[PDB]
Amino acid sequence: LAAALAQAL
Ligand SMILES: *C(=O)c1ccc(-c2ccc(C(=O)OCC)cn2)nc1
Ligand SMILES: *NNC(=O)c1ccc(-c2ccc(C(N)=O)cn2)nc1
Ligand SMILES: Cc1cccc(C)c1
Ligand SMILES: Cc1cccc(C)c1
Ligand SMILES: Cc1cccc(C)c1
Ligand SMILES: Cc1cccc(C)c1
Ligand SMILES: Cc1cccc(C)c1
Repeated sequence: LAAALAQAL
């Protein structure tokens, strides 16, 4: 889940 968001950065 964290990675799914972190792609934004
Ligand atoms: C949420 O974005 C997210 C994405 C990917 C993963 C995840 C956990 C573990 C592996 C892995 O290769 O584990 C080897 C033990 C890959 N991806 N978790 C949360
Ligand atoms: N928000 N994330 C990024 O902007 C981001 C872009 C690219 C990469 C990345 C990581 C690792 C490789 C590699 N070839 O091992 C390439 N690009 N990370 C984050
Ligand atoms: C951070 C990241 C790695 C692999 C695939 C996705 C969608 C995101
Ligand atoms: C982010 C990442 C690196 C290496 C291997 C996996 C499955 C995921
Ligand atoms: C915004 C964010 C949360 C967790 C992990 C990373 C790399 C970024
Ligand atoms: C407020 C906000 C928007 C997009 C992405 C993040 C990590 C935060
Ligand atoms: C270019 C940029 C916008 C927002 C957040 C970061 C870390 C960089």
